[PDB]
Amino acid sequence: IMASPLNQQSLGLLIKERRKSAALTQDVAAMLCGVTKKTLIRVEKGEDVYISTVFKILDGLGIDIVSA
Amino acid sequence: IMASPLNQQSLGLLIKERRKSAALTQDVAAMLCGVTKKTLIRVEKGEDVYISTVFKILDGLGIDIVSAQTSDTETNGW
Amino acid sequence: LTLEMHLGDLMIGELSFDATADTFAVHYTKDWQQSGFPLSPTIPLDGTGTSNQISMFLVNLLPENKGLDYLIESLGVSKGNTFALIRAIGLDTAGAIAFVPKGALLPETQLRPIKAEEVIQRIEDPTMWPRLSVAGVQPKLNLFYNGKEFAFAEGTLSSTHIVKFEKYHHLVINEFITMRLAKVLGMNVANVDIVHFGRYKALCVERFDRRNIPGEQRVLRRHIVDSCQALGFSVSKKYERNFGTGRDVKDIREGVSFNRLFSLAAKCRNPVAAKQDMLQWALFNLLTGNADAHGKNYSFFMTPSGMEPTPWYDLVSVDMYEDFEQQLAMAIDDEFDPNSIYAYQLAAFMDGLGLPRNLLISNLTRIARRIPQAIAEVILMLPPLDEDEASFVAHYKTQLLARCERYLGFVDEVRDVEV
Amino acid sequence: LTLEMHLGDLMIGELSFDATADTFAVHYTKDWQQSGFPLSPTIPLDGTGTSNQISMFLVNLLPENKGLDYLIESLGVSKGNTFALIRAIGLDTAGAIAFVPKGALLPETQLRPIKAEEVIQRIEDPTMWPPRLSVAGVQPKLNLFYNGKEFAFAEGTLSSTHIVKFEKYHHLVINEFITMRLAKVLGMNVANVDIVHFGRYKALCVERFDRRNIPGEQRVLRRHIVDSCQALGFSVSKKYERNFGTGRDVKDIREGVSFNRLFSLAAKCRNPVAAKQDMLQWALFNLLTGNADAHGKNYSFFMTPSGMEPTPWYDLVSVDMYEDFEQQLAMAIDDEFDPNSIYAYQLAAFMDGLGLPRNLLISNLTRIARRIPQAIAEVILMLPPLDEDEASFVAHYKTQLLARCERYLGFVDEVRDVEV
DNA sequence: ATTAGGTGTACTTATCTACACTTT
DNA sequence: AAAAGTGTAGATAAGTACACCTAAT
Repeated sequence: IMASPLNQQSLGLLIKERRKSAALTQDVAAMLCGVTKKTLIRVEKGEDVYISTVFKILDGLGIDIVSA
Repeated sequence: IMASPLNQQSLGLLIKERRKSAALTQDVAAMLCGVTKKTLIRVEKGEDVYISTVFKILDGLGIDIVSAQTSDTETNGW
Repeated sequence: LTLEMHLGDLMIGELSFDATADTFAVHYTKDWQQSGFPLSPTIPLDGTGTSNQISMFLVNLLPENKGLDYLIESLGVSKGNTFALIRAIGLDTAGAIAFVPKGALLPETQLRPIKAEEVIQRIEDPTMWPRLSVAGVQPKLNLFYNGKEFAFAEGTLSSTHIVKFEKYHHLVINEFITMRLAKVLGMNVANVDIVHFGRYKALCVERFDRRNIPGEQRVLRRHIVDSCQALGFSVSKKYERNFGTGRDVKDIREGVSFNRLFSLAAKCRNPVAAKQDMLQWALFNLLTGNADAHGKNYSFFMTPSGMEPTPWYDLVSVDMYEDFEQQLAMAIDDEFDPNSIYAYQLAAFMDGLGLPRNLLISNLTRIARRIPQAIAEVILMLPPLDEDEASFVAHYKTQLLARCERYLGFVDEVRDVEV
Repeated sequence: LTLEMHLGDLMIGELSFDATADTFAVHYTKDWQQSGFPLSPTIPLDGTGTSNQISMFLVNLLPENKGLDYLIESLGVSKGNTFALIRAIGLDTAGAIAFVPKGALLPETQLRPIKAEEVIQRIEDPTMWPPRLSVAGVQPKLNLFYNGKEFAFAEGTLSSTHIVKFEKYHHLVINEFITMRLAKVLGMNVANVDIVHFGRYKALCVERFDRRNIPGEQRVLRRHIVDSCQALGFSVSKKYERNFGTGRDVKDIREGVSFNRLFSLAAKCRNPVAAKQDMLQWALFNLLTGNADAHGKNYSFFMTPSGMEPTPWYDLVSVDMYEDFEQQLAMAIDDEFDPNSIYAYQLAAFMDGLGLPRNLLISNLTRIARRIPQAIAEVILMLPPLDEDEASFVAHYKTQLLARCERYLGFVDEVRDVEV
């Protein structure tokens, strides 16, 4: 639902949805993606983070992005 | 010319190619997107940068990226 | 020489067997090649699945017990002919794929209801109705379940439940308690209930690769593969030590290990969701005393987007039975003895999986603490109990808490252990 | 009351005009509404384009000169009826869209070749064969079909692939040829232009990029285009930034197309960064070449489903050559319309106004002004034989060209340090 | 009580504005 | 004689981690 062209905030909101869709708390979700919980919160809130941090979570949750 | 999924490196290479596709130099692309030339070099090489920085260039160059749907399990499973 | 592959009532491809070259070939229809998913990760859609991988995958669908010998003897074929065995069991197998010989179906379809009188006579004398240590044994049957009467499903309709009987003491009670505990703990696990036949008790397990559509005659299947078929392993590799417990063979592990199990996360839809499910599966089996957890006890749904872990099934505490050899079928840091597991084994284990130790402690501590209040809950989910059975659960209860308190003691040391 | 909208040989929609309410309505077919692109950004595919915006878009396709008065006299209609005027020119307009009354086509199609003598009589006697005080623009011209050898007028689905322009005013042809070629030599994106000779009289043949001649048979493929006016949803009257006049009472009224308003369209372009650069170079080129007549209808965009893209430049002329006209920039730089009053401050506050880094301006400005001196020499050789006055004209042209470059090149380095 | 959240030092790291250089 | 890509260096300043600190329902 709501689909998206992707921006920084919706991407963060997308991660929260995939995380919640998988029934995962932020602390366990953070550890498997190789980041701190606070950093994962920053990502979900769309707060500025390193591109590498986002890719760790992207690769981790098995979510793929492509150029339209 | 072919990237099915995007990763950190291919993304950088994607930016560099569209920049070249518009016959646009690295100095002008950086300024118009509101970043330094050095950073755009870093972006194109896929070295880690701030997500906002990637987005500055992204919206600027008019390239859109989207996830894949589904409806996971293609509205299926039995 | 050619068997068609059917998904439900639909034909998704063809399984070819060349008798002369003793070879298997699986090629798929074109519509399925783009939009579909392969039998297993090792039998791709382009038809590049190796004959060996196909063969092992088919063999992985057959029974390992006397039922195997009952099937080959009923048809009167050799152990070495798999082709005849598959085509026979083709309509109903694990997963959503039914293997159909070309142009042959009853169907018709209908049903065969069951009476309590025929099962009790089929309970008491195993000879009439076709020793060192442990695998199984155990009795079981696959059946159709409407909520009231059990029946044999025929044709396109298939059994939606597996009813399991206890020849050995309190096997039904053991698995029911443990399976229920997982569900009560919030784990993802197939739904199980106890059912009564005469004086004898049975365990009715709901199949998640089958879904009964109410209101008419059909049974909808969802495809699944075990960890063996996924890793492309022979049926022999179900245990991490693929030969035996022997001291000369103790050092041979070609089978499925935890590192090999977790490696499948990458192919799953959500690698992170699986890896916790993987570890919870490990940690749960440690706390409940399940040493029999092996490759065919963990399975994945097959979809075009990727694999997904199934709900857990066949969760049993073997520590209850001391007439059996109990060693972890999947080791923890090269230590197979459940009683020799300490902070170090766990620390080096997670390190082996390349996962943070703080995560084990989190999951281990959370589950082990919630068990004491959760075990009491399961006891209430039990039907009427006799004195001997009440004594069993008492022993069950006691040593359950013993595993928890034992692990809960040294768990704090895992963080600081230097390997 | 209803004109069908045709793209090439295909029908993409319907233009409805209600006579009573004096109103326009544009609705689209279902296949096109999903898969296509609108006439303009202000006339969306769902058919929600307001009647007023539609009217202005059509008016923006009509001539502003005596050709208008010749057209209305030929049809014998009122100035206030646009529908009849569009319906007359409906088959051939700017862009790939031809507006066709239902069930009416010539085609037939063929061609009508031309002899040089009938063109010269239309050059030599504008009164028999078609007082301005002080103005800027516009030239006489005709639209024609070009096969590479002989010229003809294309009829029906066949259309003019080139614009042939005639010189009433001194050396206009030489002016635009030099300037259009100079831009191309500098590597800018600009339409291909050639000189053609009629008798003793010379004309400028410009290649249409919204039209493509397919060789080998009879067809012409069109690619749709819109002006910056049609894109901004501005009236034809707003083509100049000051939409009324130079009057001191009106000096402070700018409702028209500005540079900041032009650059705002970059977001709508397929490649905003690539667009903004073409725009700024267009400004910087027009400053260095002395083009003060560059306005809203002189800058256009291709229309595609993915977005707009800037067209190659066209109609580049240096008006600073002609002092018989009062010249103010049709698009201001930091609220300064005078070309001679432009200094480091105006440019700095201009880029600041565009919210763009100043270092970007100096790069383009510096590079172009230095590459010009060597570039002018190149273009001069691409000319045919010239008489004495024309060589003196071009000699004058060249000298002050370098003077503008050298002039700008003086204070440009100070642009960085100016505090607004 | 378990979850989403906020810290707070301290580690490591990018963006900025030039000048300088390795390549046509 | 460029002219694009690519550097470097100091002041800025921002995100990440870590054991664990702590409110938020």
